[PDB]
Amino acid sequence: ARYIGPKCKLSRREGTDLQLKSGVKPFDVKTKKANKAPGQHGQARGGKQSEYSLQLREKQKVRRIYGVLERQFSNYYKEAARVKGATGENLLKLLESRLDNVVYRMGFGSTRAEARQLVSHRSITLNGRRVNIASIQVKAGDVIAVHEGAKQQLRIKNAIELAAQRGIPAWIEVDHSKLEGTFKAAPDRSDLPAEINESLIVELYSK
Amino acid sequence: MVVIRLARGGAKKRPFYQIVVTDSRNARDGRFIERIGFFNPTAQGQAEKLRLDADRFAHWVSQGAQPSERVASLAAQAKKAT
Amino acid sequence: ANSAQAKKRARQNVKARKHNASLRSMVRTYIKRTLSAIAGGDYAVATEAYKKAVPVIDRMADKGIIHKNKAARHKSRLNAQVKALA
Amino acid sequence: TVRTLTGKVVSDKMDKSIVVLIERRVQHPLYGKSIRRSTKLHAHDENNVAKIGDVVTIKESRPISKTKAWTLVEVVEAA
RNA sequence: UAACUGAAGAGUUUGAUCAUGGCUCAGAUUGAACGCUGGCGGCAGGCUUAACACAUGCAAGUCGAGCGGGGGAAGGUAGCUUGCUACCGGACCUAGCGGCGGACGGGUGAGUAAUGCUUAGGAAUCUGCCUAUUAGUGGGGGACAACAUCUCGAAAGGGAUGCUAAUACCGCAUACGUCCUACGGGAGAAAGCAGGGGAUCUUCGGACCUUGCGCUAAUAGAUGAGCCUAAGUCGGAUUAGCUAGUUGGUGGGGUAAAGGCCUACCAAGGCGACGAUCUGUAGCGGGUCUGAGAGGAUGAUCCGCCACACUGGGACUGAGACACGGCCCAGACUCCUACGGGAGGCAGCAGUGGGGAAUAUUGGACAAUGGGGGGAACCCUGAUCCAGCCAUGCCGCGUGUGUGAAGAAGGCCUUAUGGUUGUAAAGCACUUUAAGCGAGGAGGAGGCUACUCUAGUUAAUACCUAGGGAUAGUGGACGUUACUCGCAGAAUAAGCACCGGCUAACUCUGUGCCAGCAGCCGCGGUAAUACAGAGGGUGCGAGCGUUAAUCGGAUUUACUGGGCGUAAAGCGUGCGUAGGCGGCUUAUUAAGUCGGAUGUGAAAUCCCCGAGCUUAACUUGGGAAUUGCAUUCGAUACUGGUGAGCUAG
Repeated sequence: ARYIGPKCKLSRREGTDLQLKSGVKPFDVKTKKANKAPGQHGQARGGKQSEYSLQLREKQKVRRIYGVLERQFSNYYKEAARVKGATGENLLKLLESRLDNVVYRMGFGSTRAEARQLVSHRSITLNGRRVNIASIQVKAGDVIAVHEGAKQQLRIKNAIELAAQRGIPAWIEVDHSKLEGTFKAAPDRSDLPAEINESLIVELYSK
Repeated sequence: MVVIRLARGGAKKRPFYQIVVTDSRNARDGRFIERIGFFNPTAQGQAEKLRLDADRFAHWVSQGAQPSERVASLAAQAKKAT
Repeated sequence: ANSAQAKKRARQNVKARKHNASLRSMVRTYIKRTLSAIAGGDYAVATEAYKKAVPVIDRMADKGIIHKNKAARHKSRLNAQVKALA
Repeated sequence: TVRTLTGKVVSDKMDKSIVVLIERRVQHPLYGKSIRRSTKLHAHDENNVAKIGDVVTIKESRPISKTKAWTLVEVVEAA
């Protein structure tokens, strides 16, 4: 399954911008209702919360930003726990190594939903083959490119234009002329935003 | 008698065979005396296609084991490859 | 039986049983004669009976009616019992 | 290269046979305390050299009767 | 490099409190079932209950190069109503005798607490087909199916007389090995068929040479099976004595082989509180689930062993059976009949009735891996490979994307005009995964035949065997395969539970201790955040809930790891049997204890590093592990044994 419907209410409930919108207009002007929950009993962020509520709301934010459902997320956490290192670090690397996320951060998609649509419709080739699974893990050194049929597409041009305004990641080497990029390494925690607190998710799944 | 033959493993429509030495009266995938190699008809990339232990093969042949047709062909192939 | 080959096997079975029973009876009769001579106790008579009995035992053992180990046991024990008669 | 056991004769009434008691000390599987376990073996005595109370040695062999499969090797100590 | 690293609590007894102690809840798991809902793919799973009764089809045949007959097609020759007849040699087919196979493969867990299973050892055995080596295959005879005749029976099938072939059967001869032996000696086998051929002969069609496949006697190997020992393997004492072939010995019999396995005598033994006997339950293991571990539960799918084949008792044939689809006997049940006479056993595959909460098609092919027969061609194979049905489980994908607000309408709450549904919708601009249509298209097939050459064995270039070369034919159930490329359009696709506390998520109407809810604590008797509907929201998502069951939480049987003054719990008090434990010094032993080495601990499964599947599930290479068992070599502090000594008990 895959979430389809209103997007901004998710951000309003979470309390922050989860960038499901393209970004041409700021979140505040786009919603006019941020700082309030989307229910008929909508309140401000100053309401008290329990530890269970904090843990649940932390994991939900990561799930909504990355578009991942509960079963796959639990499988990811089990894999990260099995692998050596910091569990939250491994989980974030696994989430960032997804193909659709790589397409979004490489700029051919305005949003992760658009990138996922492209990947599903086989407009993106990994190495030299036309894949269609958005959950594929991209490994160091892989080459991502846009299919020649998918080139000269207006949505792709707009996406790269918006990506140019957005900050280019350090770990991705992308040329927009032929629309091709190279992955080199998993982003590190300092590379990732510091808003996300992986310790809450680890505590939740450890329970 | 004692025979050398293939035992079918793997998954549906992608077979993988173990080359075993066994009494002929046993079931195809059951009791056996010794495993001496493998055959993967659909290998690609870095996957090995055929591995056979020539020394044990010759030992059992000398003791009187009877290779099957396909195993004899595979032994000829491995000897040519080596 | 259900099949033709099973019926044929049954027919062959009964015929072979009759033939084998005849030969086995032969062996038993000769052994019994030798035992009777031994119980009689004359040395020469027992020796003659044993000399008659040995070839029949050997022939049936070679045909497979009895095992060759059985034949050897019979020969050895009968020879011992005859020799004891001095 | 033959299996031998050492024990104490507890009977010699039957003809050409002795009953020898073997003793071993093993640990309890769960509680770990060493406990004493004993078994009775029928052995073969051709010349009735063994008596009650002696310490003897037996060795495994082919069956001699329904319950005898051991033969006396030597008498270590006489009662 | 690595092969692990692992332990959470809450509610409830009282006007408060602390303790004790039950009960209930939060987790993981499933061969599950039921309710609501439902798009696709991959890989697995699918009568747990009646070892209940079974309609119908299939699941074991093959060899004419072992044998005699018997068939019906083509031909060729001669006659002539002229394309019809009469004969003759080749090509095919098989009811019967005979060989091999049918003891494998497949199903099930009734019985079985030990004749079974697991681990470690042993000696007194047999072993078709296979491998190596040695000695041979000489010469005769009497039968019996088919066939012919008779007869019973509607038949199915029976019975009686007369013939015949063989690699069917039995004498005689011979014997490198082999058996017995008194050490002198004695005893015992076999069968032919096919391919090719120079020379010679042909008593007239073969002899003779040679090569294959056979057959006989023997020794090793391998494989398979039988036999023995030790340790381990669930409850009950409201089951304490059990056993006369019983325990041992001798002579004899019997077996492939040890043995009371059997028998005639002699003796009085044998087992038991370390649980005999009796009784209840149960296939065992590798493993699976849970647990921090120790433990607990379990033995579907995969592998090993055992047992059974409608219920009991037997044996025959055979290398091997006391034989699922063989025979005899007894029993119960069912079927045909023309009343003469007969037939049967799905716990094989598919299927039917019945039972049940509940579990599928009366499908395709031997193309692949195997099994049986054959020299080969080839035939058989419900094993197997595939296909059909089912959200039963696990994994993956989709049900569209961006923009879009003086915030449309409608719904709901209200402090009565705002808030919320909400960028949500409409509108604008795009995209074609999956499904549908069209076109191409791997791999699962190594081989075989035809041709040519080489090397062997031969008298030979012939035959046969083993290799090399290139070319051409030939061979796929799945299957319209996987996969790739085009075609039209957002076009075909979202539900389920919950919102008082445990526990994430609140308001309004309706009803009034009624209707109802409920895992526990508890709600409802007019303003119900707990009943019913609605709005809103939360959690999951092709699923979501409920019931059932196991472990956990439970230190709530406590070995790790609990208690007994008053909470449950010290026998009314002594003495004493088996048992448990036991002062100090010294020498010796090496049973306990500890260390090394060797053998073993099947594969699969779990864990680690890799590989191949577009990813993942899944498949797979190599390791690590299997904490155990046995043998042997060492150590001597402690415990035990033996010898000596001492006085604090």
